[PDB]
Amino acid sequence: DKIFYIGGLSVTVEIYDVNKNEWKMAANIPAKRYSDPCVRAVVISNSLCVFMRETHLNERAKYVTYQYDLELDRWSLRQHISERVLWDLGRDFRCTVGKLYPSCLEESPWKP
Amino acid sequence: SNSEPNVDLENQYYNSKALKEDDPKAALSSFQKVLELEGEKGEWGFKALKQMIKINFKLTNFPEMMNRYKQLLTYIRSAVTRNYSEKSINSILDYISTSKQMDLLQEFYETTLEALKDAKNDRLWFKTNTKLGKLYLEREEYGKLQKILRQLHQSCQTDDGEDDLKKGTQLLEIYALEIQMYTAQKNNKKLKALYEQSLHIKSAIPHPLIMGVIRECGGKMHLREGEFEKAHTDFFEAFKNYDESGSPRRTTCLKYLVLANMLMKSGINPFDSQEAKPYKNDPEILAMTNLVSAYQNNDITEFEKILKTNHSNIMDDPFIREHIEELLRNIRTQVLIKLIKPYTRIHIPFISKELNIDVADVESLLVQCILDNTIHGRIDQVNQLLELDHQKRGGARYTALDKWTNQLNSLNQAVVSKLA
Repeated sequence: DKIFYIGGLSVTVEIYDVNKNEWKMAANIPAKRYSDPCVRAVVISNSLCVFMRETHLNERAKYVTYQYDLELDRWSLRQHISERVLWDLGRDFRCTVGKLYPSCLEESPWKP
Repeated sequence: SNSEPNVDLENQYYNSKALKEDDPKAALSSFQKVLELEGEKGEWGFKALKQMIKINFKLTNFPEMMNRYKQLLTYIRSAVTRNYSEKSINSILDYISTSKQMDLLQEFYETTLEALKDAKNDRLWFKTNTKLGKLYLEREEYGKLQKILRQLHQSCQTDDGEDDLKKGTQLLEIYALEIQMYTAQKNNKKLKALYEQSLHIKSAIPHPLIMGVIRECGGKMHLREGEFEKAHTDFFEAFKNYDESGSPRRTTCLKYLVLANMLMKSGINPFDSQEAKPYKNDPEILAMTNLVSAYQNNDITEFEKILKTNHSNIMDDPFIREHIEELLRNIRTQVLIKLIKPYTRIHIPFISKELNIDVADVESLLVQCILDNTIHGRIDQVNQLLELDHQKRGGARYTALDKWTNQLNSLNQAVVSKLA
């Protein structure tokens, strides 16, 4: 019952509640400095989490997702996506949540 | 006329009223027994319920207090007309407000809200919602203020239209709430939209404070845009309403009216009548009185001295700080025009010394005055000189004669050529 507006130009976390009709701050996502994070907020497994990628100068992109708690206002380290399985995505990519069938789909071949 | 209401109900009600100053445990029992006497409804037992709630609030007995307040809310939509019930419930709310249990206060408020929703107590209902909105504004709350405003607007919506024709007072209160809100957020565009909608649909009976607030906002908007007459009229009506009511905003509204009346030029005084022995000698208004006295006397030196002496209450307002430059320009222009009326061909440095300003400012003011056709003269910048066209000839009859001469003589030449 809450809307989580994440990012904007950054790491702005502005939480809105329908029953309360107010905007409030919770915390800032822990991210390395001198970088432009690409935030993606989506519901996973009935739990609020984020999918963000950090890019620096002369550095490679890193993919990592964090587990966020409502009353803790902290993004605990849930899982770090290894580059051996997932490669760079880009800038205009979009994310959404849904159920799929592994058998019908095919694994994407890519060298670690 | 006369009408036998009841004898025994009043007798026991007054007996319990006398008992109220004795031990409350017996007064509550007697009042509850007054409700048992009639059984159906209450009438004098309606007031007995109010007294029971008061005495229970004395000895901290809330559960049955709120149950009996629900009984009174049902009694409002009963043989007791919704006339004195509103005063009774306002008094009950004020008595509850005596303590500091905000949770109990808001439980009481929400039960009242739902009961009044059920009782379709239209007038009473938006009066209560407007009171709640004023309370929220006094605490700078907008989360529930917005919901109250939306509900009131929807109640004012005539399905296709967003407004009724007799709920003009409803929309008046709604727009007063929104005017306070957008004064908090200083949103000029929403302010002008609100003022326009109010001016159009609000036409109805106002409460003096609401009319004063809306006219104050209108004057603010007009003097922000540039209209001096409209801002002066709006401040005039707002200050009249504040005079009637007694709100502390009276002094600020009067200061804004003083600023507005000085900006419409044409030599008018805002401290003349209402600012009298009571208000003219007021310490917070004496500075403005002296300012406009200098404005009447066109004393630029004294005006600037008062501006510099009371700057903590003259330009302290950011708006008056913005307008002080224009006011100084206007008063300097008036003094210059008055000084240069009686004669012609006057040097610039003398004018600069008289006006106690720089020579460049004097030249700019002279150029602006000549551009406005107020000065029938021209400037010699090489010698720092202002030469006025005295135009003492007062002729221009020869110009008419010359035009008459040439037009008809050419007319005669054309006629002779055509006729031959």
